[PDB]
Amino acid sequence: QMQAMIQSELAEVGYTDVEDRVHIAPGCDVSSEAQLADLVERTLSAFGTVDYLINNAGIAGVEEMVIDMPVEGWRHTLFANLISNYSLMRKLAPLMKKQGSGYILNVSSYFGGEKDAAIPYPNRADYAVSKAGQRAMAEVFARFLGPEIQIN
Amino acid sequence: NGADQNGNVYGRIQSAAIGQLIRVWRHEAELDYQRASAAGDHVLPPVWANQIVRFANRSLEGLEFACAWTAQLLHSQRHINEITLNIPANISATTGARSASVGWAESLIGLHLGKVALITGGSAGIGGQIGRLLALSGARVMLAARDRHKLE
Amino acid sequence: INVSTIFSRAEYYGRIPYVTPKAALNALSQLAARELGARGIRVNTIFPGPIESDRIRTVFQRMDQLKGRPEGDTAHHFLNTMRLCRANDQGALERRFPSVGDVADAAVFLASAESAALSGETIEVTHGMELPACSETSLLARTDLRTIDASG
Repeated sequence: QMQAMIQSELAEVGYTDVEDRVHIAPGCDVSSEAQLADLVERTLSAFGTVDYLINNAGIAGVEEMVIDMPVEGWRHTLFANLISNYSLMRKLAPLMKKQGSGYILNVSSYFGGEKDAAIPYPNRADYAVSKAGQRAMAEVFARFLGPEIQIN
Repeated sequence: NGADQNGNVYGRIQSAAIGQLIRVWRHEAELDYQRASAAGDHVLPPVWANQIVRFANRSLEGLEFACAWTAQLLHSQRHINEITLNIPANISATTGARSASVGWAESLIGLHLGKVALITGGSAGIGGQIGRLLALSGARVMLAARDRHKLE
Repeated sequence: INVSTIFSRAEYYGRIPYVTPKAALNALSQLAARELGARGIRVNTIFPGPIESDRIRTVFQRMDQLKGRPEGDTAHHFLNTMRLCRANDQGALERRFPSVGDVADAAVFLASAESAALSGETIEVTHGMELPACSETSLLARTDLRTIDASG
């Protein structure tokens, strides 16, 4: 539905051949490494080298107390919100550093904290820690991924 | 005949001949496409042809305008019922701008039309850049600083 | 006096080698009239329509087969293009082909000294063929090249 509405808007605004400008790779659950690799290969086959990686996929989490949180939920939240970011960064970095340009943007949240200033957010420790981990990953890999690839 | 600034008669005879050719050719391809559609065969849509006249130009920027319209008719979805398209002798029909063009700002103009902005210390540097760039956006700018010469 | 053909400005099928040089001949007639005005030789052009003849009937049938249409549709269309009715052998008004005598009378008009004040004009022996004189415009707006994609 989103693809149809987007291509309708693109056709309205004067673009040509909207079907070759918006592809879909649905059914890819972010919680599986194999599905991440499948998404990477699908995008590479469809459009070639990918410049922008907008990592936005993220769930609320276990939605419980820390003292009522099973460890499996902790692992699932880390895999969905934190591990997948570095996985997709690893898979998409070689092309961006090969072509000399690239940008990855990770969707963080205010309720996770800030440099030298933390923010509590009860019932939701996993979301906050994962979000601050995403922010830390960006702030620390900015040095090594540069100057060819941006991270934010 | 991109040739200009001299007047041409062979150019006119070529224009008439090519225009008649385009008219009859479009009719041919149109009825041929209806024949193919009646036959149900998946055949290319009717050949679309046009002519671009230039001799009727006295200025220098005529060639770039003609090339731009050539690309426009080649690549976009645009159709023009008429076969012959002349260029005005003096390009004073859409503002001016020489090469208009698009580069270095088209996403910027009109974003702040109707506003009034007072900027302090706009003599040079970041103040001058912000004042100029916001002025291109459609607002009214009130440049205030010390040195009169840099301000003017 | 040059006898051109009115079908030099109509949707005249399958006959580029017949229609294009006659339009070029009309342009040449205008320019030759301009140039011979200085040397004092009058130049005039006539546009006889479909003249009563066996050849034009064979031409209409050929256009019918080549269009894939029943016989007489060409005749019906070009007769619908007429405005005038002439009295037939029985005195009844009908749409019919102009005769050779009308063209001869117009030609002897143009040739004789009675048409001295005429130069480079066109007279149509057509019983009122209403056809587009020309299809021309001007490009008075600049091109929008931002939305154009020419991949592949």
